Amino acid sequence: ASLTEIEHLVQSVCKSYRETCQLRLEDLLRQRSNIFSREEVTGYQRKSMWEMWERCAHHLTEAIQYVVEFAKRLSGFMELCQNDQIVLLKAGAMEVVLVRMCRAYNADNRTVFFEGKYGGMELFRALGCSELISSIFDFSHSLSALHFSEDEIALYTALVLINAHRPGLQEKRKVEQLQYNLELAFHHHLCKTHRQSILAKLPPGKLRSLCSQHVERLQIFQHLHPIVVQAAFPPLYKELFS
Amino acid sequence: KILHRLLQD
Ligand SMILES: CC(C)=CCC[C@@](C)(O)[C@H]1CC[C@]2(C)[C@@H]1[C@H](O)C[C@@H]1[C@@]3(C)CC[C@H](O)C(C)(C)[C@@H]3[C@@H](O)C[C@]12C
Repeated sequence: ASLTEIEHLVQSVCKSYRETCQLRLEDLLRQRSNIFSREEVTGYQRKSMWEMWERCAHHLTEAIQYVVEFAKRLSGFMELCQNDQIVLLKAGAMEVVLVRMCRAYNADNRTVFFEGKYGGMELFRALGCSELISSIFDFSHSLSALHFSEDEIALYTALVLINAHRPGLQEKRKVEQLQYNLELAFHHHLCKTHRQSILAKLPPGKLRSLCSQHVERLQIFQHLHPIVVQAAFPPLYKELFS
Repeated sequence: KILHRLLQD
């Protein structure tokens, strides 16, 4: 390796990220004054639990679809065997979304951009999972305090996804090599932009714990509403989480 | 399976 080759990886990951975002950062910034009214909030709160679940799982699934496209443009990803591509996406895609959502989060009033306006965590009360919701919102507040650039999110999310410790990987060496090259590229970029102080502040088990809390909450919902899950949750969502 | 298709297409 050499610096040019590492810096090429950085630019390639940032571009892949840019083309697979879904919502552009400037779009999200320009809507920050567009906040749900007390009555719109109340409207969300009065929705049935099963309806709120279906809507949320829909938007999450759409988000995950963009993560898949990001993966497919990640240098090295498509050269892994398909078994390993799937392992990495099953364990990683939700973690990616949870990192990517800090872009849509306004830490000044603790709201998130959801179905066209910003709203507070109380918007999601009808879900019945205040503890998970609260921890997601805190997680995003933590990440917002770092002031991630778009390049930092790109590189960090690549590393969330390319993790050679995922159980089930058939060629764990090949993934380790990819991961180490991505780690070098991220750290290189931080060293060049005088941002190495963030290394210390990145989250620890934390991403894992949020994804676990998601899955245990789903098993409770599907036990109480199994036909709703069968008939009205997206196929992709069930494939990743059920 | 959906994943298979998204990865192939
Ligand atoms: C109820 C349950 C266990 C699962 C379904 C709901 C939850 C708990 O897992 C809850 C957890 C928090 C939750 C509301 C989520 C929804 O499904 C998906 C959304 C979005 C990804 C949808 C799209 C938007 O573009 C953005 C701003 C990125 C949203 C995120 O800001 C918030 C998020 C992740």
